[PDB]
Amino acid sequence: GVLTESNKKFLPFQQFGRDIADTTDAVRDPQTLEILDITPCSFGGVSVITPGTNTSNQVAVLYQDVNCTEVPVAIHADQLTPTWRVYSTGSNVFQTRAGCLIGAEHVNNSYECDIPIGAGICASYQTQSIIAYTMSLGAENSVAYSNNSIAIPTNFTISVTTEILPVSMTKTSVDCTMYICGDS
Amino acid sequence: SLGAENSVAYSNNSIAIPTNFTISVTTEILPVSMTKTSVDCTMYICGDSTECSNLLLQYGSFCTQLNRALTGIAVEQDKNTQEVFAQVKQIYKTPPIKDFGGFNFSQILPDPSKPSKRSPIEDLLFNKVTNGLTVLPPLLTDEMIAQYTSALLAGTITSGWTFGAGPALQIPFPMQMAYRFNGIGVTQNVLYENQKLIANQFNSAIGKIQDSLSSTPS
Amino acid sequence: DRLITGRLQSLQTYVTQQLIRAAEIRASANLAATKMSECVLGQSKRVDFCGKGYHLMSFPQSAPHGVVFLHVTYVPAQEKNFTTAPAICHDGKAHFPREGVFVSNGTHWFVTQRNFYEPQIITTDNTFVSGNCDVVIGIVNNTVYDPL
Amino acid sequence: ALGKLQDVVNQNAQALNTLVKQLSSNFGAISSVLNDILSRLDPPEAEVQIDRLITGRLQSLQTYVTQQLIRAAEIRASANLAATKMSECVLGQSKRVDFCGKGYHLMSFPQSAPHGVVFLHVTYVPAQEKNFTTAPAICHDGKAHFPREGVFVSNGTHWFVTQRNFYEPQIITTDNTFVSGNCDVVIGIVNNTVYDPLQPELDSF
Repeated sequence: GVLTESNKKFLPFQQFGRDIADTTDAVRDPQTLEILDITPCSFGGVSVITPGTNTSNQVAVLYQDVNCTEVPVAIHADQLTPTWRVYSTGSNVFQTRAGCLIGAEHVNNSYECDIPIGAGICASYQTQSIIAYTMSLGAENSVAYSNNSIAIPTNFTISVTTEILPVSMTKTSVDCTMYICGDS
Repeated sequence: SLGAENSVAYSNNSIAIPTNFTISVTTEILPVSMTKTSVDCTMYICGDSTECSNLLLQYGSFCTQLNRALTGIAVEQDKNTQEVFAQVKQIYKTPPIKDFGGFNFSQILPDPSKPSKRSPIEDLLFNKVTNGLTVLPPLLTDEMIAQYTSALLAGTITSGWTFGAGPALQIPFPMQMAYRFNGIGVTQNVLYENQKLIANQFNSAIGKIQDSLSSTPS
Repeated sequence: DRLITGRLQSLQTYVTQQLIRAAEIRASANLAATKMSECVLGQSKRVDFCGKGYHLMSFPQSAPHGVVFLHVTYVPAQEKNFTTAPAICHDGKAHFPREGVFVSNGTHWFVTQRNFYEPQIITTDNTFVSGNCDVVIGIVNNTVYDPL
Repeated sequence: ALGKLQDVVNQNAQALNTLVKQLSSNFGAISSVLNDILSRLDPPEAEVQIDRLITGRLQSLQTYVTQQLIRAAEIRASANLAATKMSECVLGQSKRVDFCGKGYHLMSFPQSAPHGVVFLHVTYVPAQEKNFTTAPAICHDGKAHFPREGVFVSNGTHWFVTQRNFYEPQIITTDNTFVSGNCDVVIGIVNNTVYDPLQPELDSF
């Protein structure tokens, strides 16, 4: 865990602190009675954001539930290959609410979401490198409303859209006895 | 007692006809999404141990099955919201002057003073509702969901239903409500000849919703 | 081994229950989406789908993990007894209301709306003729005035 | 474009390979072949080993059966929606918005696909619009007039009446309108002439 100076108030004799889940969240010093928070060491997933291989071979990596500070220690940068060291550091380290994104250039723009990240952040590949941004929910519009105004079509289009719905699946059946036992 | 006993005055030559009407506003709630939680099998089952992981390698892809199922739930939780709210290609915006023939929508459309672009109803709603496990964030922030809600509300207020089926064609809101009365078999002139009363009942009914929601917790 | 078996079983039970609950939430979200498309982006003739009554419009509202629909409906009120007739015979011909229903306050016969009482005068434009008056049951005698 | 069908087929094929892959897992036994534990061990201990393997395989098969039992419900819900769509878009015209396609629905044509269906919704979408002045009513003789099947639009000087979804302006007669009340209660009423087809003819005859 990460023992940090706590601000809570234990009782004089109490030595342990547990949360709703019966997990220790505060500990007291055996010698000096210093009460300290216990926060589990960082952990999380590692996602690789990549345009299709038939499109490109660059990647950008995301670490969920981390402040960007602990990526170099947590990833074992010194232990992995020199290629992994590229995504353990760099200048383009952008922090989102989803975690820390290393390898994408945060921009001040908005487009359709292309590869989801989280908390409104979506990333894509345009000139020629990987970018990250905040999505725009379609073009803005102000309709010319007026107390004596209308809009009436004078032409029309006959469109044909396509909808697909799954109807059935394979009627697979497994023999429990022969599967578990075979001829035995 | 299932309910009040009631007897209709049926006959072979008696009809009853309405002479007035009441505009009723009522609230329907539907859950749309769920918390996206992804759990790692190894950290939950073994945690620190490495020998435990070697034994767990004998149980086959039990980790893969559980993780895959949980991620499927997570992606579905965002697909649901996307289908429910992102039904407008554009983002329609209310006109700067909110003069809509007497129908006051101020209780339902956002006011810039609130930091989040939320109407008073949405503020009441948010305020009222209160080891290898990670809660992933939603793909849409609550601000974005509110943005879709405002876009739909503006589209309906300013262009009727013409925007969900085609380009948004502006129509005067009293004229839109007349189209809607014609929709339920009541000729439009009833609305024109009663616009003040109709708008007033609509406004009062909209207002009562906040009180009916805040006091009643269930 | 025993601890791993137990913990694995607990995780499996959790995943299974979450999958079932997620299917329930998917159904609810699908119903919400249909409600948005059919009550908000249009007027619904479906009874009791967009609120109780004759649906007029619905204004959506967001919520934590959900959506709130405020339904606008027209509910008839202040009804009144009336005498009706399937038809009115004028010149030996049967006349039926084109868009309404014949009602009588006792003195005269009027055609009004099926949902709001605005009595009118029976003309050759408020009604249409079908055959003779020997077939309809309950037909009554009154004059079909012609503005021509 | 066939994402839904492919997802169903893949999810079925996968997880059917997971079950078979589990067939080569020890589950903490000495070997994942029942024959081998039998031909390398005496029954007193081969019994215990096979018992462990049976428990693991039973768990794996039960898990696969439960997953399939939930995916079957999902496909049932999809097929019930598709049967409803077939009935309400193919066998008739729907007034449900965004049910049979996006737009005003006209018809549909069904097509089949492996383990599923494909619908072609033919819809009517307005294309080119103008903007016009309008009015709730028209005053002619101290009586409010309203349209029967249309809306009152102006080309800037001439008030006309037209249908609500295609600009076809026609002359405002007493036939395409209807009189109700006076010109004092309506709000936004405008002044114009409701031509009666009778009096010009009467002057002619």
